[PDB]
Amino acid sequence: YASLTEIEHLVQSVCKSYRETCQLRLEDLLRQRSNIFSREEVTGYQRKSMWEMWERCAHHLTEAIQYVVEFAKRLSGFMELCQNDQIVLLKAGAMEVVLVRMCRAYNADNRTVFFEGKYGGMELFRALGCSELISSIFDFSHSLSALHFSEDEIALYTALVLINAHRPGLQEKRKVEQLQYNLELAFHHHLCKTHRQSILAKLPPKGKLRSLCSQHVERLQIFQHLHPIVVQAAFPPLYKELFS
Amino acid sequence: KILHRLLQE
Repeated sequence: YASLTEIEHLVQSVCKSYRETCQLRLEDLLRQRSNIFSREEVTGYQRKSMWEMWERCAHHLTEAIQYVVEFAKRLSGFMELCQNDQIVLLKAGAMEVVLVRMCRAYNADNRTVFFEGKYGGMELFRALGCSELISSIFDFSHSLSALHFSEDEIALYTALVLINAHRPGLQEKRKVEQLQYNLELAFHHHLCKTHRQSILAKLPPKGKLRSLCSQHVERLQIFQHLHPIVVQAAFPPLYKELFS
Repeated sequence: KILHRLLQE
């Protein structure tokens, strides 16, 4: 892009796509912070079977991914890429975007996340048998939350998470690069304008999102090997398309 | 396949 008016138009445009595609409004999440699972409800979750809690989490991830697909569809540049590259970007990026969007549903004051209507701590997911992954996700959401990420910042940051020209498989790499650099300009322009450039050094390192995504795939492979009929019969088709 | 349908609709 040439001149601040085109960059600023991009900023507004990205922010609007984000707002139209967030599953939960931020104030609905904040208004729920006192609604916290009782210890008896926590115990109830801990006693659910591994396979039932996997199914539930997969369903919830699938719904979050659907909103990310709509997000990508509303970024003009994205829908200008060829279909192969759209799919490449979405298969590598969708989970990373959801992982970023989850910080909004995380309360750093008590280390809880909004899940199935109330806030609960990481002990809520014990039945999954993936304590390392869960703990890493909570840690990631705590990092971002410490930054006090604004809605506008999440918009712009998650547009960049998705439009990543380093994804293996991209055919029009140069085109993705150009889009990535315009979105980087937009993000950094907005940071400069809002006096928020101090967060650049505090953003999680390159590789942290990859690490969560790869742990997620690794834990999935173990679960699937234990309960292959559950995955086939009861995991959402989109989930399996992205991760199995 | 599901992605392709979500992107097309």
